[PDB]
Amino acid sequence: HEKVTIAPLVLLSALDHYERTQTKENKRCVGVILGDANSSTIRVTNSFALPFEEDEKNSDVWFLDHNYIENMNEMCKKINAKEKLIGWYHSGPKLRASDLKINELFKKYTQNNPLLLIVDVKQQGVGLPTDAYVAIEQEKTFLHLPCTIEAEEAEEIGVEHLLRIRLTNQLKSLKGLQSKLKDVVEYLDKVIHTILGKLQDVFNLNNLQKALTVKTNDELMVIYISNLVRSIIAFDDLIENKIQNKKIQEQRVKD
Amino acid sequence: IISLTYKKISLRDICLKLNLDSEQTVEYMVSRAIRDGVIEAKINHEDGFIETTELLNIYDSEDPQ
Repeated sequence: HEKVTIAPLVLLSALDHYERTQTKENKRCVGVILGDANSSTIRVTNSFALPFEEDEKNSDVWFLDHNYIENMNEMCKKINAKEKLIGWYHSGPKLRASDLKINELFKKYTQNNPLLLIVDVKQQGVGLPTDAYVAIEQEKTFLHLPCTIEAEEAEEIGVEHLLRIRLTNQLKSLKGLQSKLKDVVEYLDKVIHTILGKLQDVFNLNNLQKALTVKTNDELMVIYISNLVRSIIAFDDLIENKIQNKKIQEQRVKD
Repeated sequence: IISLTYKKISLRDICLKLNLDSEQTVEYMVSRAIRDGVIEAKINHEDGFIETTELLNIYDSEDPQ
């Protein structure tokens, strides 16, 4: 499928709009993103912040000002003519029921499929909390795409100024397992469909990995064979340094 | 040495090469070394020969690791 790539300028901007706005009482901060969604890799080069207010007890009441949409368009076209509105982002990982109503507001302004961006301001997860969903025909479903970081000298350089393998992956696997454990327990309390369909396919596709263990060790010893000649070459580097240091000792005594 | 030659060898033919006494003496000596994993074979009395239980093919095992 497609891919989502976001520069750290957009990631840091969405995370800094929570403290500046001083949003409290468990509310959300909605903002718009700019970029080019026409290619297979969506690149977000710009982001903004718009005022958003929605009632917690009533999900049928929402308000969004359209002046900021027309004001930022006239502002960007006078600066960067290659940037258009590809969608919008939210302030939290948890999805609400208003995602379908907000999608109808930008469908007239956006000339392509609206991109749903999800950014966690709390950063209570592991790895990259930022999520990217794509709304397509289901009524409507949200297809998620992997989010990456843009590699360029216009962004990552400023990151290096501010700031300055499997062990991390195993901790990420525990996060995915705990999500399925709580989903099954909470499902039984509400009773006594798409999740159960894909759950039985995981078990049948690590008890099954033991059948290939006979053929697994075939390429495992090759690593040790590659490491055997790897360690032998390491002696030629250390012994040559000993011979080099031995010649330095003779130069200091004769001096 | 004679076990590593042929996988299937007769019992009486062993006493002919080494000039042993009888078949009862060689019967104990073959089963004595397999305790420490030396010969690694089995003696078939009904068949009449001593078959070697070593098929090699350790490339599929974890022992060289």
